Amino acid sequence: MTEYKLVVVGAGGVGKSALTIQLIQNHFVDEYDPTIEDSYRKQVVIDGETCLLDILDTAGQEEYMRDQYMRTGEGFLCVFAINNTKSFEDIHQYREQIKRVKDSDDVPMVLVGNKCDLAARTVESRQAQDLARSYGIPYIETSAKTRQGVEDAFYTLVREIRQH
Ligand SMILES: Nc1nc2c(ncn2[C@@H]2O[C@H](COP(=O)(O)OP(=O)(O)NP(=O)(O)O)[C@@H](O)[C@H]2O)c(=O)[nH]1
Ligand SMILES: [Ca+2]
Ligand SMILES: [Ca+2]
Ligand SMILES: [Mg+2]
Ligand SMILES: [Mg+2]
Repeated sequence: MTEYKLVVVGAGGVGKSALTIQLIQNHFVDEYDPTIEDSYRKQVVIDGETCLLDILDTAGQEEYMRDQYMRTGEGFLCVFAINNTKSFEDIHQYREQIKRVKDSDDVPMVLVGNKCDLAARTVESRQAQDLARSYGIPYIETSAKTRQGVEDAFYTLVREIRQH
């Protein structure tokens, strides 16, 4: 019935779970409970096509078998937070991991700068645009808190999988 397997990766606390929960359940998770590995499914219409999204929400905390879960992914949301410079610097490492698990240099991906509602910005849009350009992928900013950009980020990833 047309299924897209999406995987959300990135450093601990950047908002991977909050983003996914906003997309699927339409509310903001205010508390921080570190994830091990969670799965969500939802039927949606994207550009006139009824499809099923299967979303894997992965651990960002080193302490919390991710590789095995990521293997099945068709597209990856690589998330950092715009007030967390280290999370941005670590994007390179997540992308390298994706390329290992997929054994390919051509994997559908979108770069996401989350927490754009916050004002303590240390990653400027232009820096992230440049990183995304070097990877040949789109950059999109989101806020799981306000819901701004959330649907756009996930639907953009579906549109990247369709170009593969
Ligand atoms: N202001 C604001 N807070 C956010 C946003 N997204 C997430 N948060 C907050 O940041 C904290 C961590 O969010 P969470 O979604 O659990 O992060 P995670 O990337 O899933 N963490 P982990 O890798 O450990 O599972 C929570 O307190 C959450 O409310 C956002 O867009 N804006
Ligand atoms: Ca809440
Ligand atoms: Ca491999
Ligand atoms: Mg989480
Ligand atoms: Mg600077």
